Amino acid sequence: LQQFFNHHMFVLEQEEYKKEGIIDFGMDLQACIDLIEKPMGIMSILEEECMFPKATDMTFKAKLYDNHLGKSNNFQKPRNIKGRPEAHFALIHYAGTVDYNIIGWLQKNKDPLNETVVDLYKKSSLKLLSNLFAKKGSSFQTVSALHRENLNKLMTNLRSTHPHFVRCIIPNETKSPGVIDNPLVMHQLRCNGVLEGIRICRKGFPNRILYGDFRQRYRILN
Amino acid sequence: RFGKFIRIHFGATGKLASADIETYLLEKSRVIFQLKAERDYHIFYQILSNKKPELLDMLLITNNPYDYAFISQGETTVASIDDAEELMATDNAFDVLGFTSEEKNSMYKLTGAIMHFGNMKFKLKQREEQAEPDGTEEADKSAYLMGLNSADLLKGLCHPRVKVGNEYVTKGQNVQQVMYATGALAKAVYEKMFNWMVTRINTTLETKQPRQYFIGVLDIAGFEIFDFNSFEQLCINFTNEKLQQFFNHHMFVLEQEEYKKEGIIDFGMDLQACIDLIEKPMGIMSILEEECMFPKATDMTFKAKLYDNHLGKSNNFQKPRNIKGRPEAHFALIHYAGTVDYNIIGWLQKNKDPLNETVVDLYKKSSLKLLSNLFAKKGSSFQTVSALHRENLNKLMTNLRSTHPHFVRCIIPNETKSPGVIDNPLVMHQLRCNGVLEGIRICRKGFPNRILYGDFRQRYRILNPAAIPEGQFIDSRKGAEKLLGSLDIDHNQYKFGHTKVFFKAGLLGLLEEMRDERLS
Amino acid sequence: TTALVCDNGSGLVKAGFAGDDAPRAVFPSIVGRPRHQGVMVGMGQKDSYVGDEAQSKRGILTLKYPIEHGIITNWDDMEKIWHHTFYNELRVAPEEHPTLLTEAPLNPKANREKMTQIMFETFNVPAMYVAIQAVLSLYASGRTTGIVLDSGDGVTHNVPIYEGYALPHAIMRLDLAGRDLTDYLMKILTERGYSFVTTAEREIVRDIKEKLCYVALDFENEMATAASSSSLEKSYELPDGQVITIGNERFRCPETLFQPSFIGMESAGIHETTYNSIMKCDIDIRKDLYANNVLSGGTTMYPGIADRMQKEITALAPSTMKIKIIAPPERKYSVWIGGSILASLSTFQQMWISKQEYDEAGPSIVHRKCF
Ligand SMILES: Nc1ncnc2c1ncn2[C@@H]1O[C@H](COP(=O)(O)OP(=O)(O)O)[C@@H](O)[C@H]1O
Ligand SMILES: [Mg+2]
Repeated sequence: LQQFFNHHMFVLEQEEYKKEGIIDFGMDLQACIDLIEKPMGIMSILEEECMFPKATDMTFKAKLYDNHLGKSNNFQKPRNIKGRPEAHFALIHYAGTVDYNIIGWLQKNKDPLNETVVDLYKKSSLKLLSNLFAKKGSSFQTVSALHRENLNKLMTNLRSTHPHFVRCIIPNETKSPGVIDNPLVMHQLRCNGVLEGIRICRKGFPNRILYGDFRQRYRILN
Repeated sequence: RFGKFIRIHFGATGKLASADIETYLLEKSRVIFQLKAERDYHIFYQILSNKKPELLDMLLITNNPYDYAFISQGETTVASIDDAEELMATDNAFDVLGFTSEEKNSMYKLTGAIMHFGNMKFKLKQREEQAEPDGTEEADKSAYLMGLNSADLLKGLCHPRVKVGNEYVTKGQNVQQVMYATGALAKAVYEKMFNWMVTRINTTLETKQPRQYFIGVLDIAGFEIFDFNSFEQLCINFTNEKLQQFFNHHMFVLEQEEYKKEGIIDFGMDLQACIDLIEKPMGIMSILEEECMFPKATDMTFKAKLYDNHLGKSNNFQKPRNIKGRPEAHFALIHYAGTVDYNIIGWLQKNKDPLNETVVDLYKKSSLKLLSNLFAKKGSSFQTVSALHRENLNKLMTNLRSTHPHFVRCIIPNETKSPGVIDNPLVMHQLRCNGVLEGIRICRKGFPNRILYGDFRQRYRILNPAAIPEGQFIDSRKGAEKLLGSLDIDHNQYKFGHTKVFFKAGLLGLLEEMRDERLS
Repeated sequence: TTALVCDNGSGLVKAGFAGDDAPRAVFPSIVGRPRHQGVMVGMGQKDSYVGDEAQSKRGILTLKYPIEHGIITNWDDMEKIWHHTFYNELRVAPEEHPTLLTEAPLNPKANREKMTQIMFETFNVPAMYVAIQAVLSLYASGRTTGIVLDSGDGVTHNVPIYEGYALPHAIMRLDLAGRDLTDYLMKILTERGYSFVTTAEREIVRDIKEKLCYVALDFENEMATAASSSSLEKSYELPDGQVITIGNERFRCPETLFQPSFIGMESAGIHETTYNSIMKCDIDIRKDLYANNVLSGGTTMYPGIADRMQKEITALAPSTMKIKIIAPPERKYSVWIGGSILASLSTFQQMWISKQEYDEAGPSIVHRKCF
């Protein structure tokens, strides 16, 4: 979604800069998606890691360190501060260095759709008869794969539209007057992607001043 | 011997909620090693008393303090104390409190379980080193008293099994290390039982009010200077030394606050060097700890090493003068109480705490209270009384640095609970042993004479006035500047401020030697 | 801080913190490259299996020892052994930890200096030390005096120490040790019919050596017994089956410690290099050395080497002199445990070779006042 924001800002900022006569910003995020979406990426390595006979989660971390430690700039070893329980790899997203825990991804990644039980779901006299009514992945389709397809379908639904973003944040734990706790607003500054669109416009010229506006206020300068 | 710490816990806006205790520094060597002018803790003497015969039948005790090895190195009994009165205290506290009735049996089971440890011979095998108990009657009585097995205790004391890599290996021992093991397990289980009992009394003392922001009150033993200052006495002396170190910094922040209010080296450094001699590595507690690790290091070798490392190298450390026929003195530390000698002999035996691990496993397996009591690594086989003193004192310190002190001193008049026959050696000795004379002399290095300007004019304008009396017609800062401009006193003697004026110790008697010339 | 008492070893590597009974990480010092291809794709196997991970995958590896006889012969392997030791077995970064290494007597100077280069340059230890592997087994044994017999897996050295002063001249170093005994048991199990040429079963026959072998009290009497009787024919189960029945090849492997003429070693046994090491000392300190003969090292853990050693060293000594052998049942790890005594001493804090003391004087700082 933030990747759609960066291109969508770049086309508008490009429109004003071509009106005035004055690398894409989405590339700033693209590498992280390059680490995640593309084959030989972390979701793909997690998907194919299941297919092996005896591949445990420790073998999966060994394979991620085999493929991406130093090969890709986003992927980096996890520092653990303040007594986190365990951290196994870190991705510097647009929010920054974000660790992860491998343990148990191979159990939750799997979605083997048992076909004959789906046939018995069709045969049963209930709502399910109406609910459950080159092939790909009859025995090996994973939560990462349907996440990839549903996210691509949301994307191609969203690339056919024109966005108008709204952000919305909570003050603190209490539905309260002005006792706003700045760790929460500084954290949801980066988690909502607000600080990103703050810093993307800084790489161009954000100071958009009119000439007569520069003369009614800042001719006083010199 | 130990320290009390009674937190009277409050609420949010000062309403008494609860109270808890967490005692510090129960002396292990006091349990094992007793000086002839000293005694053990009272519980063993209570069971040795014939006040309750059911414990004597129960614990297989021979009615005699002289008989047992723990209770014969020291004194059996002294005047002004009665053992049946001590048991009269404990059965009153044991009959009604928060606990059940079985633990009243269990605590006595553990004390009389300590008693049968040390009598075991642990004879050396022929042409070997491993000490085999062949005289196994008394540790059999122990294993009946605890609930441990009879043979497993003897095998575990004789052959401690340790974990290497994955697979266990046993080591042997000699007679010496197994005697330090059978003392070390006793002192460890006694201190953990006593801390457990502090938690059991804490279960009674805690009530379900919301506990917040305690105003807790600690008690501790006094910095005591005998003719036989030993490592036991070092365990008191360095503790109260560190408490006095907290006092010097705590005075310095307050005196700094008033002197920065008025506009006028740290004092803790005055004590720091002594702690530098004791706490820091290559210090006397550290040299005593590493002295044990050598193969053949006796106490004479330890004194030779202390003289090698600190004679002249550190200003505190100095050779012991012996006056008035002290028995023997081996090194002297000028503490805040002054030159304090010490006796090396026997520190290496009482310093040791080798916690025998497989016997702790058998302590876990036994069906008693102990199953609940005894349930990068450091010092599995080399942990010492000095090390746990260092850690418990540091934990008391970081408990105490999170608080704000308000000191109370309390002294005895003399030996008799008496009217005014106070014997001045005792008050002069507890003047320095309580650290009172230190805080007396620390404030003297600044300006202690804290006099207000109008207070300097209502009383000491009489010293050198003008031709007109007081009247309150000059502002009191200038009304005292008019005074000090004619007292013939140099600038280095006083320091001028804003709200008050201060003077060095030795001036408010100079404010009356010429005033008696005025009042002649 | 805490100091790590490492031990390079020769067939086992033990590493633990100063302040423990036993070392926290004991594993063989092997580095195995995989010989075969790997038809399964995506398995992601490493180019170098090291340590105890390479003890479970032995039937596919070419196991190599980076320490042949005391000396490190391949440093690119020994760096992997140390890296696996700190990062995987102990899981501590050595940046904030001193490190006590233990190196045998009479090693090459370049071995000790190169070891110091690998410790300061690569791992960046703040202050390491290199201590003599026989003296630490005198710390652990609780003796101030006495000849110590550190029969390691790699090399066997008979250092004497009197009143804490080691005697440099009397130190006897013998190449014959547990590795060469394992090669000789590979040599004499072929005499029965069970072939062992692949180094992967080097760990099989050594395990036989751990279980079955024992030093016999007499040799010609036991060779007169095992050739006629069958009470010594003891079997063993290999990891596939075909249980093997070792008879007179049982006490004949560890006898090569006492008869080096079995494998063409010129020298006398370690029951006589001990005696030549005591006779090399002065003729007044010998009385404490005959009483305080220490045994240490994994190779000394045979059942009955403390009685055969005492029988032979009593047969060589003057018979009016008391013979006692101090061998606690932690013979193998006694080189480490005294190291856990060594780095835990407060007086040892001046002995560390600091990095500031290293960079001023280069790698030759080890043979100066700091050792
Ligand atoms: N219980 C045992 N009985 C006989 N031989 C043993 C035993 N344990 C170890 N060894 C032999 O001793 C060697 C391992 O001992 P160790 O002292 O750890 O060697 P290193 O010091 O070189 O690591 C191996 O060659 C092994 O076969
Ligand atoms: Mg060794």
